[PDB]
Amino acid sequence: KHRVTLRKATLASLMQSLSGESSNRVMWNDRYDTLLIARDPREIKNAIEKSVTDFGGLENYKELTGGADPFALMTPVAGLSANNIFKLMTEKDVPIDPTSIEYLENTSFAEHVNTLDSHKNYVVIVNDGRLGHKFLIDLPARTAYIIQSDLGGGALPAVRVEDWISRRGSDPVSLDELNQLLSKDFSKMPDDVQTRLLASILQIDKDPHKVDIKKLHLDGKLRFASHEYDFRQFQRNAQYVAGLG
Amino acid sequence: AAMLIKVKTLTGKEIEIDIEPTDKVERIKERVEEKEGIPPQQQRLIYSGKQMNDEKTAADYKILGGSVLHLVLAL
Repeated sequence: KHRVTLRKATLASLMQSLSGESSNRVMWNDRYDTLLIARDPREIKNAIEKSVTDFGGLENYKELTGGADPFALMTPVAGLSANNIFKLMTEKDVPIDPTSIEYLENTSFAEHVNTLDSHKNYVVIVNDGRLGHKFLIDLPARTAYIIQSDLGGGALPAVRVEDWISRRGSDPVSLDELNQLLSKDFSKMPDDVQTRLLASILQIDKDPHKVDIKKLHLDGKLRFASHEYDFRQFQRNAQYVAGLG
Repeated sequence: AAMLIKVKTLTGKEIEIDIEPTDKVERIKERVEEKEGIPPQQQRLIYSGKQMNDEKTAADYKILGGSVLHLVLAL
């Protein structure tokens, strides 16, 4: 239980580095068929600069995007944080493309995690169609943590990943509660049970009152897939991103 | 009548989607999701400077072959 402090330090160090232009663009880039650590801060900026030329300069490109400056330091919506942190955690020498992974559609999450080598770290990538949400469950070698951010347009309020990591990143989640939330039956549980699991697991202040279950899609699919990872690899990927200066 | 549209992100990353004028916006988001791994509710899908109505169609926004929709993945 001094690996928990390593893990916290790595995330902390990672999130703080994102104030750097180069780190920011390398973390959240959306080329997925290539290694995270193969990302080149300056190719990326050239491709940004090309698309701002293509669209009549920055002021015009901004109107087209409804205000979004592509050069700015960003923080990602849920899918983009999910995809990229997934890559950072799981990559060594083979690209992993979170965009083409095979999901479980008819497995129960509890039935899935019982299947896992307790001697390995896993990360689970949850595509939750009830919440319209995508997020990570880190299962280090059982103990669970959530990695996520959120646009804010569904049952859960907006959250920046930097802030999520800061408050929640190193705060273990109840597996039982995870079993319940990632149930097919979750859709059918009582209001107050749904809002409490969502609060407990997914809301930065563990506050039920900031959950709105009217925006749940009761017929949403819940998809997940796991992938083992070497902690040292994760640390290393995060050292490259963080070291970009 | 089939048409190829471009969806371009803030990174300049481009994808081509072959659509029809009758296809709904929600549908276009789902197929972006096939490609990019973003849940439709997590997408800010933008054409002519504004976000698009999920129940409205591509024809509703006068989208044509070659039209570029902007996918912004930032808060």
